[PDB]
Amino acid sequence: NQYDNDVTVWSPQGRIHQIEYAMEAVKQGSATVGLKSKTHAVLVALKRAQSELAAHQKKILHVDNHIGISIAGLTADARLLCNFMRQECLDSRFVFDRPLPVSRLVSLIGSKTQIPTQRYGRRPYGVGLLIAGYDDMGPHIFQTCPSANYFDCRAMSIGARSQSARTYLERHMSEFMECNLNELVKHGLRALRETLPAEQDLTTKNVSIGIVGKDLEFTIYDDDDVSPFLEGLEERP
Amino acid sequence: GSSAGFDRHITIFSPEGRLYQVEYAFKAINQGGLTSVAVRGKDCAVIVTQKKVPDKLLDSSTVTHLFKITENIGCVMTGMTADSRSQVQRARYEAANWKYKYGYEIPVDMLCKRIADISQVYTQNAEMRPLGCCMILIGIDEEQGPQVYKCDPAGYYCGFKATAAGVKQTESTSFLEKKVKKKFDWTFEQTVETAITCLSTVLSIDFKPSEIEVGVVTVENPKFRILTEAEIDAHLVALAER
Amino acid sequence: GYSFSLTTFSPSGKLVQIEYALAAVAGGAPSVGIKAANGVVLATEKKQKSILYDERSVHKVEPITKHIGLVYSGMGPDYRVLVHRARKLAQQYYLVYQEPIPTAQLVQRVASVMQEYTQSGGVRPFGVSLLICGWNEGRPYLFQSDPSGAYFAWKATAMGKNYVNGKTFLEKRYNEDLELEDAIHTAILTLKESFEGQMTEDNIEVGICNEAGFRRLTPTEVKDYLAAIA
Amino acid sequence: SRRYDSRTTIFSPEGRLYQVEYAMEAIGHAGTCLGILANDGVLLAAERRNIHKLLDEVFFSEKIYKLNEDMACSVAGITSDANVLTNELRLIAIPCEQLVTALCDIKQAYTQFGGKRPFGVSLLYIGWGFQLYQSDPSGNYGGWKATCIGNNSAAAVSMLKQDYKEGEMTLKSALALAIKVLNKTMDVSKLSAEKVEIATLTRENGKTVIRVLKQKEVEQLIKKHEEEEAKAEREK
Amino acid sequence: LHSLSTG
Amino acid sequence: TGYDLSASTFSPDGRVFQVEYAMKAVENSSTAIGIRCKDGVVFGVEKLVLSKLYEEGSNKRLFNVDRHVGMAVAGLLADARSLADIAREEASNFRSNFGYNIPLKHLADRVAMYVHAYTLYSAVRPFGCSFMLGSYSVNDGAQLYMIDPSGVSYGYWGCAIGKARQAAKTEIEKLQMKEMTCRDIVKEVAKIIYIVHDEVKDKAFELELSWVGELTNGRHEIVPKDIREEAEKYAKESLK
Amino acid sequence: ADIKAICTEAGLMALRERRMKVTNEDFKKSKENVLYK
Amino acid sequence: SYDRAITVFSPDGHLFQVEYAQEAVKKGSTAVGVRGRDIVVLGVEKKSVAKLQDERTVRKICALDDNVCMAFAGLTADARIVINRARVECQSHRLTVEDPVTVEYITRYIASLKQRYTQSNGRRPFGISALIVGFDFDGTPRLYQTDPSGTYHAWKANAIGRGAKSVREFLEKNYTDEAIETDDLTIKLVIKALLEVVQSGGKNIELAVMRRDQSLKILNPEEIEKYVAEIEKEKEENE
Amino acid sequence: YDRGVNTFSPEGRLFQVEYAIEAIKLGSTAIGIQTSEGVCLAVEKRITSPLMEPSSIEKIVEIDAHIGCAMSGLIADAKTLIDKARVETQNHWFTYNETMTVESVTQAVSNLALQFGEEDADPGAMSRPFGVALLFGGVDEKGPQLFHMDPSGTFVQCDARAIGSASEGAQSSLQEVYHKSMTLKEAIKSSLIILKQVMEEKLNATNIELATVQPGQNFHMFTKEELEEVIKDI
Repeated sequence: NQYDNDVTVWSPQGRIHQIEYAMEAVKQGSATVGLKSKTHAVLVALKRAQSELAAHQKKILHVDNHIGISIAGLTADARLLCNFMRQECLDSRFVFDRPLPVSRLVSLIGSKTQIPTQRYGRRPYGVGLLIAGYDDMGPHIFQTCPSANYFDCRAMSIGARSQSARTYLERHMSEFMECNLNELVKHGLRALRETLPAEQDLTTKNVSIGIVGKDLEFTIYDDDDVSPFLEGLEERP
Repeated sequence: GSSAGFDRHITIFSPEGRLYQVEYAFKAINQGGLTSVAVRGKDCAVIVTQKKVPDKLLDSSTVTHLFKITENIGCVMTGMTADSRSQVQRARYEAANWKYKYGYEIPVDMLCKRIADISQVYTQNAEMRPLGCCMILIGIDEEQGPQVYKCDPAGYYCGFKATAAGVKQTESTSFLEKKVKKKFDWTFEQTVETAITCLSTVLSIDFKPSEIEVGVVTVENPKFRILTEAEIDAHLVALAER
Repeated sequence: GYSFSLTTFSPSGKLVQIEYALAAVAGGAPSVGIKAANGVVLATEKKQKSILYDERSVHKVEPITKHIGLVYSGMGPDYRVLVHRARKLAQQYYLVYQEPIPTAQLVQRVASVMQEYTQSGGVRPFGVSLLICGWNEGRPYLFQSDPSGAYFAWKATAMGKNYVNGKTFLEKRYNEDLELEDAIHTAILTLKESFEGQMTEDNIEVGICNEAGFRRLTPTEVKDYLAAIA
Repeated sequence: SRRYDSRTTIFSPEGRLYQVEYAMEAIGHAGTCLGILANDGVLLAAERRNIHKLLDEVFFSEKIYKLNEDMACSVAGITSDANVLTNELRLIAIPCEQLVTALCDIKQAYTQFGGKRPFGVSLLYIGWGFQLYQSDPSGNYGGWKATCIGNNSAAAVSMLKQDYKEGEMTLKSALALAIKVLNKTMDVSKLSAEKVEIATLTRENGKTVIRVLKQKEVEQLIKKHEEEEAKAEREK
Repeated sequence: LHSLSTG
Repeated sequence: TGYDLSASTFSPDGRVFQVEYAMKAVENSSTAIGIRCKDGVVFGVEKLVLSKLYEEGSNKRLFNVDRHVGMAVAGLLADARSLADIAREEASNFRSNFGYNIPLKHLADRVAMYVHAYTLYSAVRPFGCSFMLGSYSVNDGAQLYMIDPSGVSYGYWGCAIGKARQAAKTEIEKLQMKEMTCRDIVKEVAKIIYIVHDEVKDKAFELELSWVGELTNGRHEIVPKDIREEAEKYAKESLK
Repeated sequence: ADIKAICTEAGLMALRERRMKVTNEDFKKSKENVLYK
Repeated sequence: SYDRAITVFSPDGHLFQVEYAQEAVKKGSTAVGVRGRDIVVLGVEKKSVAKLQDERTVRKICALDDNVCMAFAGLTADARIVINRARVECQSHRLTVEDPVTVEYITRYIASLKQRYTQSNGRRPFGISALIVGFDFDGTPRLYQTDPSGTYHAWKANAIGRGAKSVREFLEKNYTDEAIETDDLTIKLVIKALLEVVQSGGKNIELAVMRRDQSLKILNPEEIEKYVAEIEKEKEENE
Repeated sequence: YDRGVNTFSPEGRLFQVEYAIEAIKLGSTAIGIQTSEGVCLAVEKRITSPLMEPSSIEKIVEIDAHIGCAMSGLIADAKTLIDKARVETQNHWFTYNETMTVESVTQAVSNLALQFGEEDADPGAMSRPFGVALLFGGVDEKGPQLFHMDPSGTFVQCDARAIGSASEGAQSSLQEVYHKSMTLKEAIKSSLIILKQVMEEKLNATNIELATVQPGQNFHMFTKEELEEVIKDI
């Protein structure tokens, strides 16, 4: 308990406990799944409500015309990271008149989130991001961790009880590439269902879907607009 | 050996007036396991140090504790390798700045005076640790002749007729003191042989011309040169035949 | 760098780190400063642990101006830092006033620096006591600046190892009518009482300040003064 | 960094500032300093602790410093912090209360933010009407007619409280009171002139004169006080 | 200054 | 005990324990090797896949700090990428100031000093990654340096960083690297990486191959997929 | 405690002068005794 | 620059430094403020009155402006800084708006400064609580209380310091419209509230009043003695 | 202590953020209700003495002509957030000639939270989170809107949210009595009923604050007569 109070203290096992504690903040966040196909990248987020008289917390944020993220963890840190990424995407347009490639944006955010993990009195960003984008290289799904380490994933899932969604994604990863947009969104919703308890089910209130494609701008779909995606999938066993 | 508070964690005085962090930095010099010996002659100064290459994978051309701070000044480093490189880079920068600002080559005494002034701040400010390295600079002065200066983590510094640093610093110091007591202004070959004999006798290695690095400065050519394996082998054969 | 003071007040109202710096001072080589009628003498035990050390390479008695000199007792590198600070302050005073700095003013500025190091953030007090000798207005000046930044005007004093007995010796061996040469004799005697072994012309360092200014005695002059002892 | 921080400028659970109290404790072990106000002048009588026989006497005064042409001050505590505060006092200098207020503002700022240790120095200010002030490391200052800081300050303050006839004092009576108090506060039964330091501020010819009494005058004062005490003993 | 440091 | 909580604190035995813990962080990662042959340098990385979900190319431990320098990392990948950017900016500054490609010795000595700058103060922690910089040029020749969390940069003929570093070094010592060319050294690097890999322990690794030599005109590039697959087949066959 | 010590020491001063009646001078000496020195 | 969070949330949800500053206030001398009909009265217990103390310099009632004056309780040195800052801002607001500051405005600035010092790096909270009385531009008397946390409230009558609780209890019982009918009755109420805690009597009471369209007037000791005599006389007829 | 302000617990909680969240439970109970007819904000003044003037206890604040805020917890901490809300608003009007969305105001105030630190921070940066919880209520293009903000910077729209000491019981009562299609008068009456059963003191027109933001109309603080009109029922 002496090696875990600061982010600049290496534990004798070669680990930084503050970074792992910040990583646990993502595990405390609500589940979200980001998966891609040959032409599309979609994010499905299970919004959480503190009480039934309060709105469900938004998890999918629009970053750029071709890039959108799903957050898990501290919402204020998520807003800070989203503002940084929006500013970087806007500066790319202002300078090169071109969209910022997703692979080249996640690198900047992983370099930005690494600085606090090495300086005294700073803390890692207690937010994990699932970035879905499209560029000349096709669709991209990236997972950004509080450890400032990012992964280029075929299909990722982060948040509370997200490993069931990881299992579903691993089982059906082979058919993600060739399936159309509707099948991809249904796969994402089915993966997100694995994170729910047995009695709970996907409703329009707690499902948000962010889609980006080759000729399709990044669009976020909510309660009214989620129904065209939810009604297709059958009831789980 | 009393303590009170953080006198063992930062460079603040102990109850008896000791800086334990500086002493630990001194103990850090022996962590490398290498010993360097510098000997000053009538017209030359020599630095010798054992080079250890544990495996053939290591490029032996890069394992060098002999650093050319300037054309006329050389140094041998003992202790932590990274701190040694830091001190070498700082010494090179200070020598270049002295040459630029004053127009003439920096004297050997003043180079380590500046380096020790830099390292004294590390022993007064608590946000940094002292460098766990010891610099031995050798150079030919315009008037004073050969000069050898050891330069320690505490910011202490002094001139030397013959000094040594590292694990075997005290045994080599005793050997060199016994040699100096005979009061002989050694020639270049004699200084090189004395340094090599000191290192060999203290370490009991019977050196090969691949286990030691020798760097010399002489009055005739006041430039620092690192002896090649053939030049070192010549001195080794001369020592062996006697 | 740290912005918080490393020297704080103990519950007994003592600056403990300053006391520990003074303890470090009391473990240094003995130093004796004697103010004669016609000058001041600063003597110190510049003894090395081996013959390999170059005695003339580093000097414990260092000049500050043409008329002011220091000798320390404590830690060598701290004295070198304070020597550079004193020289820089003397240059500032000379540049401002086109006149060599008075001894008292230099002592005050140096003591101000030493005090600053007892209150500033992330630094420890200097582990040295400075004996400062000078000549101003046709009169000799001797001062002692301790780690706390406090300066005292001394007729004769001793610092470092065995400094209390050196002081007691100076009480019974100093009078205001002493001359510079007799002052050197008394300072060498004070060093000899705390000295272990024999004093050669190389293992002690003596400097003197008179109307001609401040100058550190060469080893030959120290040899003559030492032969005067025996 | 947080590990080695002593947090000097914080509040104790009882609402006290421990560093300020410890600085006041440090001053309690300093030399005795007296300040007495009269109708024609003020005086500062400081006990001299630098009484070694080999200590040279070159300065005009040891603990009594001149701040401007109208004011003088005396210090108790760390002498180097006293030098810093007196140099800042001269730089700031002006009415006496304004100077004391500025220096006390600096001292308080050192106890509120910055993380540095406070100035462990208490000051007695005398100036010109004639006024005497006392300032603590906390930056809390107050005017006084008679006051004492340093060693045996409580006993000196009680003696003044009992003996200080308010309003009806000239410089002579105030000096006699200073000697009488300093005799009891100091442990020396004789109180030779070499262990005390008296400076008087008076208005002469429309100008402020701050003069440190010569050792002969102080010996005369001590002799007069001891003769008066012997006369009192003649009653018993 | 420079001369004092060097000598 | 409090002697290891900061990098500005020396142990009573004169060792900075924070740097050693950062080194252990490197020793906890997968093995990356690099061999300097007669006419170039070849980097191989045993990049484990932690899950099948990561795409083929994620967590690339082989970087390009310049057009002629490649970097193989082991340890904290975030610190590895930070140091890769530091080396990239160092090479860019060298080119923008002096006007030519930075020598590998100077790049190693500069990035190593930047690393060492993090091993002195309590305001920062030492980097938790060790990296090898490899390069080739017609004038300087093939060069390979390794830099550890302490900041010690040493030239090498064959080096390995990771948890199987000792076994990899033992396998590397068998090679006559000073005579063979890159086209054979890629096969031998694949063989060594496959040998030191532990299938019963963390399994399902990917072989990340890169090189810089005269056959690439002194340019660090990923080994072409055909050559990489041939080396993979040779390495698999060597395991019987 | 200070008040009780004042009274006890004043009674002690009265005992020193072989008196049973404690005078104001006795209390005055008591205050300088217990509170100070 | 020293940048350390001196005031941090305790796990209980409290700002312990703020509570310690409030305790330091609770160790201060009792200051009582009463808002009457056409007068505002501030009476401060003088703690201990040494005969050698220049009572002019030690004053816990200070006029922030010509229409605003406050009496503090807590650390005198902190209170001096707060008073000086309030005076500087009073002059600035008079320069800008061309109108004397209202009691609400200066009270709000003082409380905001205190809160800023309870939420800034390297700064401990001010250890003083203030009772700020005055008159607005419309002639309405106003009394406000600020605490080290930074929260301020308007009071008909209030007390701060060591005897704050008992004096406030007394004021809750004897503050009535009849008791503030005249200036003399208001001053008598203030003196009674102070006498609930002050032991010796009128000697340890420094009382200062402020009337509409008038500056702060410090009551001389003879006036306070006369008022205490009046209260003592009125005590007998009620027995 | 040893811990810094920006320290993560092993469970992933920001220590100072949780400790500031615990500060709200000592604050007075505030209740905000959003209805199609407007937003009703109520708060208990918690008068601690008959001498204290109730009018000086301002816990419902005019952010702008269309937005009000009710604060709970450390009221002094809420002054900075209120000032930033009122300055950030009228800056949107300065540059775009339009009133801000209530969501935008709440987001701008939320960005202030978590902007605290010890090292590598600006001299004006805060040292601790804002130990206050805010209830913004206003009217915008989306009609009436009520948002809840907590010291973690997490702001979320709420149909009916209760903060403060009695947040649990008041929230339960709000869940029991809230339906989406109800009038603003019903919302005011229900909020007053919920407050009355949770106050330590007895409810009257002096120890509570009531405000309404209705479409068309501006932010309106209820006077004593208006308060007595609705209190006379319950």
